Amino acid sequence: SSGSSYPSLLQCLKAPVLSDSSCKSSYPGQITGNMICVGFLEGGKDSCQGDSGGPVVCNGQLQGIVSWGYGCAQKNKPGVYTKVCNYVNWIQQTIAAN
Amino acid sequence: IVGGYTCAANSIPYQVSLNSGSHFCGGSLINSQWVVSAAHCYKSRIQVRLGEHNIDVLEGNEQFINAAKIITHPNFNGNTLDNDIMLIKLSSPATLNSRVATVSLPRSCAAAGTECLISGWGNTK
Ligand SMILES: [Ca+2]
Repeated sequence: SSGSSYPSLLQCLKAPVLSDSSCKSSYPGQITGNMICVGFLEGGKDSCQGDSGGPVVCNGQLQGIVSWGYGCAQKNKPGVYTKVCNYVNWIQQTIAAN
Repeated sequence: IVGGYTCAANSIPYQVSLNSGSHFCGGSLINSQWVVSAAHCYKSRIQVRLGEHNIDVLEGNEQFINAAKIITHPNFNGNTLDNDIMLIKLSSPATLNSRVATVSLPRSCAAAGTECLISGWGNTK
């Protein structure tokens, strides 16, 4: 159930992976190697609260997990996503043993 | 999702809603028993809702399955959200069909500029 603020219907957004340098420049001191920025430096289009945990899928492959950002859809503050191509071995080994 | 569009119903069949009375987070189905999500979405009990489009209305394609295991990445940092990843084991396997399906894990990292699809039931303003 969507409660007080969330939409009832699943929402979709097309957005590009951003360079690591743009991601670090947007969030100085806060980006690790396990994070990627996806979205628009001009703002206006982004994920937001309630989206965390959900997918970023590129060419049929899960590359990001909705994680955090400053505000939503703010200028020079694109969404920050967990970088899934760092974790395939953690995922496969955890599934294999549990 | 701010500035997006409404997905066609069940066109994102790997998208799940994590529910503890109401929707609070998303996730992605990666095999019939496992959902990957974010570690800061951790709760001691989670119901996984698959096959959803309208999360407020029963439409007929839903599967509601409670989590049996919830495993956060051991090096998750709650202050910085580093290693923000979590795996949820379903207490029974989801039935895979045309509206409930898995998404592939990556064979390499995506290049800057690659177009991707992001989805969810998060705030739209
Ligand atoms: Ca529904």
